[PDB]
Amino acid sequence: FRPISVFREANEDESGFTCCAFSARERFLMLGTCTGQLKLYNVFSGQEEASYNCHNSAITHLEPSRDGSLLLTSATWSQPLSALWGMKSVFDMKHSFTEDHYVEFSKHSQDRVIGTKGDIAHIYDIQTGNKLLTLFNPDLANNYKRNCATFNPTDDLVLNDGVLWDVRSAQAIHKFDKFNMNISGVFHPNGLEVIINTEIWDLRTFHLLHTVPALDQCRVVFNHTGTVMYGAMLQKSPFGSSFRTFNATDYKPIATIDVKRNIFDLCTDTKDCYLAVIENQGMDTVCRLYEVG
Ligand SMILES: NC(=O)C[C@H](NC(=O)c1c[nH]nc1-c1ccc(Cl)cc1F)c1ccc(F)c(Cl)c1
Repeated sequence: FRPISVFREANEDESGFTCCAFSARERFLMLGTCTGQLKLYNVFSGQEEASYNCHNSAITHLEPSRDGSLLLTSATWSQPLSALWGMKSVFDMKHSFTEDHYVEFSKHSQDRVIGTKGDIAHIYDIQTGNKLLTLFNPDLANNYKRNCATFNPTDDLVLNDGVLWDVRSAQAIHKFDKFNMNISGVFHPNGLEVIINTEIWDLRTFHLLHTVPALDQCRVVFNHTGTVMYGAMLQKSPFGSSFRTFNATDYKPIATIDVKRNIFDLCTDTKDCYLAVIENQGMDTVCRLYEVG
């Protein structure tokens, strides 16, 4: 990871970036701020191109749709906690998800949003904003403190609070047992495994496949080919001063990257040529751009 350059907030003594995503066509870097702004930076020039008032509290997380038309945001306090923005011609709010502190798009066909409110998952239609499903089974709850509900790659399944759901029947098919207080887990992009903190479970048989100690208290994101996994341990900054890369096929670590600055977020471009990391220089949180490669 070869550092290239830094994006900082123009017209501020201290930078206040909290999260990052590349635009679908990688023209711009979208940066959320601690004041609820979404700032667009030209990747080539480093220049701030727009600053949009999205929330009345710090933005925590962003997700652009693959087709470039939509953006999800989540914030910290107050209402709405999450929202869907149109990215075509005029930047505007399409819908709000008032109660949900985290939101993701569906994966295969991006026609749905999944939101999380504590132990509960909400699925919404993108066009209508209507709530299609509520997924919560009190007999299977793990009550994970940092629960984040997610679709699998085919959108047939959801993981919510370590419970596997069949979306089509809206029935719980399996509870993965609780071995940590915080992390609820994700689907591997390979479609075969679920990664819940340090445990790698077989999605089909539910048997334990691997123990991966380095993943304890980590959030993860994959490169776009699903060959490399990035993990950063939750701790103020959401993360510590390091992230680790892993071989996605065998969960063996590749590199340990200590930036010696607390991390707020990281993202890669669709081509995985670039890595952007929000790093505290101080709060003075800048976006450092790296060559991957
Ligand atoms: N943009 C992404 O998805 C990437 C992801 N970033 C977050 O999860 C992230 C950023 N701020 N806060 C959070 C956060 C923290 C806890 C939870 Cl429960 C849910 C969250 F969204 C991530 C993954 C691996 C990493 F190495 C790093 Cl540094 C970041």
